[PDB]
Amino acid sequence: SGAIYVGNYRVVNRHLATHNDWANLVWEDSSRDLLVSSTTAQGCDTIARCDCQTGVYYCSSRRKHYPVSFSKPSLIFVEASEYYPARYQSHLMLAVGHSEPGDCGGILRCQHGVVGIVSTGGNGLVGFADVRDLLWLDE
Ligand SMILES: CSc1cscc1CC(=O)N1CCC[C@H](C(N)=O)C1
Ligand SMILES: [Zn+2]
Repeated sequence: SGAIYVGNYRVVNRHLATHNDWANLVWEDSSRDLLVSSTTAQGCDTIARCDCQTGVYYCSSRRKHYPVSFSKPSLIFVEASEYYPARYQSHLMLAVGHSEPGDCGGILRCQHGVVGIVSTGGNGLVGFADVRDLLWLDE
């Protein structure tokens, strides 16, 4: 679990969104596993606006932060689930690192701010849904 709180927005994995998130829906994209809902309170997370390929992510299955080198956001295959059929997920960045299903929502950050959130994983790899291209989160 986990979310990014920037201004009057809350960004979560689309497959983990609540009834409240869907009733206060701003934007969602199944191909990216992202959903953004409105909030009444203000958020203060800085979103990175960069092309960084190194950072640190939170891993709740280990209660630890891990430094990682990660790929550029791209289309990558992902297998089925009670959530999605086998398909390609866009805007996905991969790193060598530990992750389990409950790890989705953990934030990935570089020196510039929030890069994205844990969204996929398996076989010693972890995947992050990029948020750096969503320029409207700041306006
Ligand atoms: C960090 S997720 C994870 C680690 S080991 C097994 C997993 C599961 C995983 O990758 N899923 C299942 C939940 C929906 C995800 C998606 N974004 O399509 C795909
Ligand atoms: Zn950066």
